[PDB]
Order: sequence, then structure tokens, then C-alpha cells
Amino acid sequence: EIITLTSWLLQQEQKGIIDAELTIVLSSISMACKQIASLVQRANISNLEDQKKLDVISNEVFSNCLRSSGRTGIIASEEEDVPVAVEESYSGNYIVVFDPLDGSSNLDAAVSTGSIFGIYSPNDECLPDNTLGTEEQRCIVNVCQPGSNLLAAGYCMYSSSVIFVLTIGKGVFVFTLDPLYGEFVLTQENLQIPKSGKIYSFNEGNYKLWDENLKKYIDDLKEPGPSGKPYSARYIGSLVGDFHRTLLYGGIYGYPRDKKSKNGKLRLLYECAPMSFIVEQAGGKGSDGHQRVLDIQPTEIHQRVPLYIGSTEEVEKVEKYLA
Amino acid sequence: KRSGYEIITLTSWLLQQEQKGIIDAELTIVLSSISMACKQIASLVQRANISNLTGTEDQKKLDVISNEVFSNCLRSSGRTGIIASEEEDVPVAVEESYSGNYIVVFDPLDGSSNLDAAVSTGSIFGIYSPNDECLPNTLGTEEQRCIVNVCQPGSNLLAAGYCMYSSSVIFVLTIGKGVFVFTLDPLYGEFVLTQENLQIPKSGKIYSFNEGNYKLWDENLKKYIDDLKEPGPSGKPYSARYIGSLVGDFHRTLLYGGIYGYPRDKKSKNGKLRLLYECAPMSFIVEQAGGKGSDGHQRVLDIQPTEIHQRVPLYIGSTEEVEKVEKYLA
Amino acid sequence: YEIITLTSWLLQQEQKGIIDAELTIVLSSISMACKQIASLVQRANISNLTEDQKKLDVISNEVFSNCLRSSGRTGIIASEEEDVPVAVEESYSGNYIVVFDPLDGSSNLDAAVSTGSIFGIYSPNDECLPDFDDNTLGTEEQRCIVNVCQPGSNLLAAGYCMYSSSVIFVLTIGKGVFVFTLDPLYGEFVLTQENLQIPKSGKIYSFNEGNYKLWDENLKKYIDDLKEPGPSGKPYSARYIGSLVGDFHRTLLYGGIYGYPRDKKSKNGKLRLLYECAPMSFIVEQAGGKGSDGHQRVLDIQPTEIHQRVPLYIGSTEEVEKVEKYLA
Amino acid sequence: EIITLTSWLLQQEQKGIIDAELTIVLSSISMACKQIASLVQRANISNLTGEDQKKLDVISNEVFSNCLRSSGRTGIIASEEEDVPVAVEESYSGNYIVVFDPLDGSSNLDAAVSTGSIFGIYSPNDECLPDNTLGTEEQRCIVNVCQPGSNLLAAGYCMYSSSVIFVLTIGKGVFVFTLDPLYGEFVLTQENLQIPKSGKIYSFNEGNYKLWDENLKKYIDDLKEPGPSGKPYSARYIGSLVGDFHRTLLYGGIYGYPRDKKSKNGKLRLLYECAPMSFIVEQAGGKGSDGHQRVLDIQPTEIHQRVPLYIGSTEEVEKVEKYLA
Repeated sequence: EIITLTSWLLQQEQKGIIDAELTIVLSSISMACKQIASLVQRANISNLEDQKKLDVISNEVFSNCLRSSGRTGIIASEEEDVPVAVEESYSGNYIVVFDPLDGSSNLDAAVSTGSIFGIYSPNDECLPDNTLGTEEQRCIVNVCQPGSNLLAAGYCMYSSSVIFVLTIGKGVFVFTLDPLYGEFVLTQENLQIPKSGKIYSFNEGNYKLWDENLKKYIDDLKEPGPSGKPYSARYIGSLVGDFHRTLLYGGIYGYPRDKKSKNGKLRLLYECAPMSFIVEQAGGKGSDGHQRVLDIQPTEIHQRVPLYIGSTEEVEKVEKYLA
Repeated sequence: KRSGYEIITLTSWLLQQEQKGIIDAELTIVLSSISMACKQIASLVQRANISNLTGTEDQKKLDVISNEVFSNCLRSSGRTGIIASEEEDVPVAVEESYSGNYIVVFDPLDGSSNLDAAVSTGSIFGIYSPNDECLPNTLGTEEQRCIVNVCQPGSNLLAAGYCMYSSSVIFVLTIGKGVFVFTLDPLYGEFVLTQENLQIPKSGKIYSFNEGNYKLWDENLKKYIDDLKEPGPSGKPYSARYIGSLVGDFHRTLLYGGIYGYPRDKKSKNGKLRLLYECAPMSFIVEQAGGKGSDGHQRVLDIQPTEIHQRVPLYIGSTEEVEKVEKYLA
Repeated sequence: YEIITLTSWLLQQEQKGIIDAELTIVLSSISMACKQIASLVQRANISNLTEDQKKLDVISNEVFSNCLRSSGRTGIIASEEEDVPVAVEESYSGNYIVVFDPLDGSSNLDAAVSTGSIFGIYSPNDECLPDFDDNTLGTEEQRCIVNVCQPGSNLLAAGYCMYSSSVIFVLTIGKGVFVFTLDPLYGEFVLTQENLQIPKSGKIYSFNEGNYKLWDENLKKYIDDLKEPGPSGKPYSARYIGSLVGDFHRTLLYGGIYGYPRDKKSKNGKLRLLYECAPMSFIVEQAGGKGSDGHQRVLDIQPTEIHQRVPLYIGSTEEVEKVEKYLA
Repeated sequence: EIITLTSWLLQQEQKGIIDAELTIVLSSISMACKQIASLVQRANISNLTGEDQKKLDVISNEVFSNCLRSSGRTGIIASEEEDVPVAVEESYSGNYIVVFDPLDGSSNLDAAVSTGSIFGIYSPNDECLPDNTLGTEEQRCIVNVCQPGSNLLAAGYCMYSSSVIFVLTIGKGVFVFTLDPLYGEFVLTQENLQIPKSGKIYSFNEGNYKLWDENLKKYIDDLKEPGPSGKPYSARYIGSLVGDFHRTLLYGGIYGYPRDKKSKNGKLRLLYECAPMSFIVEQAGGKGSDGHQRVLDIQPTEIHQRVPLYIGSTEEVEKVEKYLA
């Protein structure tokens, strides 16, 4: 028996785990993700080619699809960051923080990309260019607190298959978009990432930019077990793709700080938090090298942190080296 | 609608090529049936989590249905046999034209590993103009020995391509005169020409190797990887990208430049990739785009296949990156 | 609110308390069966020899049963003649009964360009089916169902899904007529018109005039008079697909009048009262039009026989009233 | 899928039944039609600033132009009247001219359930081509060079209804392809279609009865007589020329668009609508007449020439001809 995402969501709304309002939000998010998938797939055809330009259109489809729930503002990127869409329910009960695509690099989107989203229960209203100023950004950062009011997080990966991964806070559920019917079909319940995994995913091209602690860590992954097999290295360049592969097969994915990016590249609130919340629901761990990501409260407008994420035993191992 | 633009489907594009007499009507039908098989393989890849919730290494079973899809789609052209997978290799389909004018060597999927097909995978094919017949559905030893003497990458390889199944479905084709890029239009069910005469950059600061094997490599290879990491005077080292999907990793290289490597190591003494099925069609595509395909010493396309599942190290990509690697291994 | 899907619109009706969560799911499940029936109707030539409208009626009823499995059990009222077999779902809670016409006919001719499903949702006072062809309901379950579903008093919602050049889901939960268009790219029904109102007049008449020599003298005159060009010199336009859903949908949108009257051969009309006439009359009235049997309001008639039939005159209020004057 | 349109085209080209050039053209047409099918299905959604049959006529002509731009230049014949603007493509080579009706009407009422694109491909004896409106003299050239009676090589339609069906004849019988909504490909579903020889179905706008000639009035009134069989003819009339025609093709019967007090010479246009459909019907074993003569015998002289049309099952059409004589 095939359960669609919509049926599953109406069942959760029927058992009262989620409200009607929240149900609407999730269902609209998944309708935006189907439209973005189609943009991503036809991009070569549509351009007759920038991942940055796609970033923008995707924010507009998001806005349209969540317009019946609330207003959407845009946190513009003056760096190489994706522009972030922030939706605020007309009601005040929910704020949705949406990364349309997971990078702005063509190179890193060659084979995969994905949207990332986090839904919060705010205690203040922040939304008044579609761009948000510094003041609205400050408000967002103070009201969205991953370690205390993050209710639901998910991603949609656009790659050889289109995969919607959700967690309202009870386990992780995987939904696969069926291309024949255009519906997201439940294909995995209570996904669990393995405890251990001999796969590491880092951009080893930056090794000479890393602290001595990390280098040793990396150098030892290449030592063959008594079994004679060293770790396997996989690194797509796509945050969702690489996260997704880790979540399923285990291992460790890392975006360390380096000599050029002194506090790392990933943003605490927009990228690291929704993914750390997912990996914890699946049984894994998200850390910055020393601390649990979701224990870091967001305090500043463009706060970045290093991220080590994946199988619990792989992440604990990195932290011993960095300690 | 707006101003206007030209949408060339693959069919029209093949009919143009026939009209110019670059290719035959027969070849036209083969290349077109190959692309229909890829369109159906693309749908099977996309729905695999759903169809595994019934039926109607999961990457292994997909390998096998793909090969049936390929036989069924080329049935008006020839008969298809299968070269059974050796170890964890993908079974290879071999079709021979009823006319005896062509042989297609089709690798349904680029691996049998789930890890490596997590985000992308793809079909690889080679079309040869044989001197004999090798069947005119497992191919046995005799048929496998015939295929190897008749299919010569250095001389009768007329056309080579791949179809990548990733966030887009891309069909990359060369018929001997430049590399052409078709994008599958999911709305309309056709491939549309979206790039002509692709050229791979002459250089590119991107390397793609599985560095987890670094301690299993030779010291000359290790020195080359180590230097790539040195920040030049601008302070930028090379970037590392390794999907683990040969088609995915190759496609990225072809578009943005750089180097892809699958070396031999203490465990795979002759590399992993197979010469005839994987390296040869890919080297032919790269040379038509302006790059190089080497085994670390020699031009892959100058190596005569003499043993079915023969393997070779592969260094493919940007002309100067490849040259630089062969300088460290000499 | 720019793009409102059917799931979101339903959840907003539930939030405003117009509907129940139970009904929300019954509705959303009906629409999924309609999505899959659409795809069957579209691919029907392929699925035979990449073709009978009769066979599609059967698979359509099984898709409906599968789609409504979590809400209740489904049985089938076997078709008397050339009538479509009707699926009947009884929610496990006893609160709702869904009466579903899978397709609007059993003829290929009449389904050459369009067909559609029709449903009515009733709030029952008793339990009919029980347990689980299986599907076929016996005489006794059938009578229960005809006794429990009373168009004039417990008919809560009704709709249809038309399968034509576009796929259109039309629904009324008691407060206006809402139109959802299937977005084939994204597999979802999207709100494309709210509170539809059928025009009060429209110079369009839809009847099978091959039957003219079989009709009664009062109706022949009415037909004959539509053909008189007026002072404007423009007589009425005749349109008649032969798809009940197609013809009704055109009528709802552009106005005019659709009729399937009694004749010498079919002494009481062809359309069934409960399965076809009632859901459509409730929709037309929610759009501000009229549904009559020529002398009386269809939803005032109580279904008393299993396959009871009635003549139907439906469409723009002024158009129905005019045929009603000629038949008095 | 089983035999697809693209496979079937490439075999015909390979049997030398059609050029490569013409195979490109036919292929581009079916692409345009799969995009138009899409526009038609999603019109209600598109029209929410993100409905008029006339707007869609326009967009469909631009789709057609982009899909055929590789084969030749596209120009538009407008009728500021109630006719669909017609796109006319002329190969760059000068070997072919396609005349394409994007949709079969500009009325919303008549497009309520179905609509369709209609095309004829001609092998011209001169070049006519130079915001693609053709001027008068380009229109006059098209009309003298497209001669349904002698150089009309291939005709077809694509119906947009509950099914999307591409009907094509290249001069050897009529082939029916169904669009597969799962896979996006047109699949061959019917080879050598033959319209039945008779059919007790008549398709006319009978609202106009009091405006038809006395000869036509009695033919209408006779179809309503039950034979000794007790069954009169069945009336069906969608209002969509493609849909009414397609049902007649498959199930037999007759379709008519007669002349009347208002439309002295009928409403359908000879070259854009009547000719291509007459060619198809003939290939399927039926008849296409103006009530007195074979449609494809009439040579077009005027830009927007209209003709009464009676088409369908040979016996039914002969039967009407008998009452009009």
C-alpha cells in the first residue's frame, strides 16, 4: 500500500501531532519543492546558466506557494551564500526558514542540489526590494532558536531521484517523488543512520589550510584496518547530496574551519541547524568539533560554524582529535 | 511566449547529420533507439525506491533490468547478448546489427554500488564497425573473445556517448566530429540539444580521485596529489570533488575542466575501470572535446584490448592536467 | 494566497469548522482516486494495444475502493442495464456514506472526448454494508443505501471530476461551488475559481435531438421555439457532447440548459435520480441555477427504487423555468 | 513504449517513403503539439496571473514557430474576424510549406472539453516568404502555391481532450498515435484506420435549423425517423471541429457545417480547415464534400475562402448529397 506525503500529513494532522496550519505549511513546502525540482531538471533548456539565478527563481516559487500562509522576506547574500527565504505566518505561530538551493556554485550543483528548511514557533513578529534589512534579520536570529523552538526540519534533494526528507520531531521520514504521477511517496519510515561508517566526506584540497589536529585525523583515515581497507572518500560538493549519502550509508561529512574561512563556511542557522536536527532524529550526531550544534544559540546576523556530521562513532572520533 | 528560440530535438538532430551524410540511416536508428533506452533507464533510476516497495545491492538488479530495456529497444536493429559481470562489475550488453554493420557495447549503469549511485549514475556506450560477426543470452568465452578482436577503440570506434542520470538527465554524444549535449525535457519526453561542440578547458584546478586509497598508491602518484594541495601564489590550492560515479565525475570534468583519476593501487594492480567498456568510449569523448585520456603513460586509445575484462588505470580530463600527471609518473 | 492546492483549501475549510477532519480525508482521498482515473482514461488506448468504457468503469471502482480504504469499506451496486456500476463507501465510523459514479457512461461514443466521475456525500442515520466481487451489494444492502441517502436532507457535499482537455475537480461542501484544475506537471489540484455562479440565462440548449420524434408534444414545441431567431436574429446554439459531466460542466460555466427527458422508449428518463441527478442538482443550486424534472425540484424527490430514473432539466435558472412553462 | 511516433517516423524515412527533411518537419510538429497539449491542460492555472481561447491561439503559434525554426521561417495569416490566426511555415530549402491551425476555434464555449491543432504540408512550386504577419501579397502567394488537389503531401491533427491523439496520414492510410502521459511519447495505437461506411450519428449545430435551405431541412427531419428498427439517428455535436471530426472518423456518421442565411458560404475555411480534414477522411475510406462536389477538387482563390462541409462515412455523405441535388 502506497502512502503519499499528503495522506501521511493528513494522518499526522488527524492524530493531532500537527495542527491544520502546520499541515498547510508542509504541504505548500512540498508543492514548492516539486516546482523547484522541475526548474533544476530543465535548467539547460530554460537558459537557451547560473546556479545563482536559479536560487532567485526558486525563492519566488517558494513565496507564491506559501503566500496563503504568510509573508515571505529575503535575506540577501552579499557573500557567495544562497539568498534565504524567510516566511512568517499571518497568524504568528510559525516562521519557515528556507534555503532554496544548497549553493551558488555551478560546479557544486553539477549532479545534485537541494532545498533546506526549518520551521520555528516564534515569540515575536519580524516581518513588516523583498529584501530584509539588518533589523529584520536581527529579529529572525533572536526568535529562531534551534535548541528550543525548532519544530520541524527537512530537505528536498534534487538528483537522480527527488527525495523529500522530513522530521516533525518524531523520527525521520523519506518520501520519493514518483515521476509517473507527480506525487511524493513514503518510501522509508524512521530512517536510522548507521552508528559507524568508513566513508569520509571533506574537500581534501584544503588540507594545507587545516589545523594540525585535523590533518592527523585525515591522515589516519587512510590507514588500512587489520582488514586492510582504509576509509573511502566521497565528496560531491553539494551539501544536501553529501548529507543525504551520509544519512543513508553512514560516515562523516565535514566542513572545517581553515586558514581562509576562520569560522567555517556553513551558516549556523540556515544550514547547520536543520541538518543537525535531522541527523539526531535519525540517530547520528552534528557537532562543531567540540560542541553539539543545537546547543549553540544563534547570536549574530551571519554566524558561521564548522560542521562535523554523521554516524555518532565517526563524529566522536573526530572530536577526540580536535580536543 | 517571448521573442523566439530554436529547440532541436535529438531526432531532428540525427536526421540533420544523416542528411549531411556524416552518418547512415541505420546508425540514425541505432543512436535513436539507444536514447530511448536511456529515457527508460532514467525513469527506472528515478523510481527505484518506489518500485522496490514491490517490483511492478539494488543497483545490481537495476543493472540487469536496464540491460533488458536496452535489448528490447534495439530489437529492430540487432540481437543483444550479455557479458556476465565478473566480480562486482556491471554486466555489459553487446548488441550486433542484423546487417553486421555495427556493434554497440553498452554499460547500463556506471557501478553496482549503492553508495556510489546515491546521487548520480549513467549509461556508457560505444558503437563499432566490426570486421567479423560474433553471434550472427549470456555471451560465452568464444563470443567474448570474438568481441575483443573485432572492437578496436583505436580504429573502428565510430561513435561514443553516455547518458547521465542526475538532477538532470543528459545525453552526451560524439559521432566523430565534436561533442554534443542533449538535455532530456521531462515535460515533453525528448532530449533537446542544449550544447554544441563542447570543449573541455585546457586546464582546471579540480582533481577527482578517491584519496582514501592514498596509502595504497605508488610514491610518484602520492607526490602529485600532495603538490595539488599546495596553495599557489594566489593562495588557492586545487579543489577536490569525487562523486564516486564515473559518469557524474566525468561529466563535471568535461564541463568545468580538471582531472579524474582511477589509478592502480596495491589491491587493484591494474586499476578498476575496464578498458573496452568504460575507458575507451570516455577517452574518445574527451579527445573530441579537446582533452586527454591516458593510462598514466600512454594514450588509452592506443592500447589494444586483448582480454575481455582487461582493466587499466585512467587519468582523464584537461590536457595540461593529464600531462602534468604523466610527468610525475614517468 | 496565490497557489492554493486542494489539500490546503480543504484544511482551511476544516480550520473554519465548515468540515471535519474525517471529511477532509474523505475528500482528499476522492480526489486522489480521480487523479488516478484521469491517467487511466488518458492512457486507455495504450493499455489495450499501445478499449471499452465498460471495463474502465470497473477498474475505476477498484481504484476508488483502494483510495478510500483508510476511511471505510466499499461495495458495488451492480448496474441494471447499460448503466455504470456505482461504488458505495461506508466510513468505518458510520458518519459518512460516499456514493461514487466512476465514469459518466458506458458508451465509447459518448466518451470520445470527455468523461467524468460524480460523487455525493451523505450523513447517514444507519449502517448498511457490513463486511466483505465481494463488492456487489445484495438487494438488502442496496435498499438500505437508497433509504439512508436522502438528497434533500442529508446530502452534505457533492462534486465531479471531469476528464477532458483539462482535468477539473468541481466541489461544493454546502457553501458555493469551487473549481480546482489538475496541474499535470505537479500532480496536484489547484484552486482556479471560487464561488462559481452559473449565468441566469444562456442561449445554449443541450439535448439529443435525434430523439425529437420520440418526445412529447409539449417538448417538441419548446425545442422548435429555441430555433426561432429573435429580434436579434440569433437563435439558440445547440451543443451536446453526450458526456453528462462534459455537457453539465459547459452548462455550469457558460450557462444555458441541458436536458435528458423522458421519451417513448425511456418512459422515465435515463439518468438515475440518486446516482446522477441528485449530486448535479445540488451543485447547480449551489451555483445559483436550477435542477428540475420538468415539473418539480429534483432534490425534493425521494429516491424510492434502487435504479429509479428521472427526466432532468438543469442549467441556468431562467432557462429551466422556460422549459417548465412549456411542460406545464 | 511499444512503437513510438519517433520510431515509426524513422522507419518511414528508412523505407524511403518520406525524406529526412520531411521527417524533421513531422517530428518538430509532434513536439509543438506536446507543448500545446500542455498549454491547453494548464490554461486555468496559467490564467491566474501566473481565460481566452484567443490568447492561447497566439501562444500556440509561437510554440509552433520555435519548434519549426530549424526547418524554416514562420509567418502568420491573421483574420481580424473570428478565425484563428494560421501559422505558415516555409522550409528554408523551399521544398515544403506547412499550414498550421494552432487550435480549432477561438470560442471558449466550443473549447470547453476539447480542441486540437490541424496541419497540411504542401510541396510548393514557388517561394512566398521574406510580429510575423504576412502582408496581402505573401498571403496571396501562399494561396496559389498550396493546392489541396495536387501538392498536399501530408495532413493531420492533434486532438487535445480526455486523450491527446495525433492523427497523421502521409499519403498511405491514416495512423493514430496516443500521447502516453506517463512517458511523454506518442505511441502508435492504430494503423490504417478506416472510418465505417455508414453510421447513424449526425453532427450538426441544429440550433441553426430555421436558417438552413429547404433541402437541408428535410434531410435533418428524415434522420429523426426511427426505421422499422425503431431507432432514429443519434445526434452529437461538441462544437469542436477536431473533436467532432475525430469521433466521426472513429465511429462513423456524418459531420456537417452547412451554409445558412448568415453564413452564405459556410463557416469553415477551405484551405486551413476543410482541405486537411478531407485528405484524412479520404485516406480513411470516407468522403469530404461541399454538399455537391469533392472538397479537394475545389481550388482556393481567396485568402479566407469558406465552404460548406459535409464529411464522414461515404454512405452518409452520399445520402446528404442526394437531398441537396
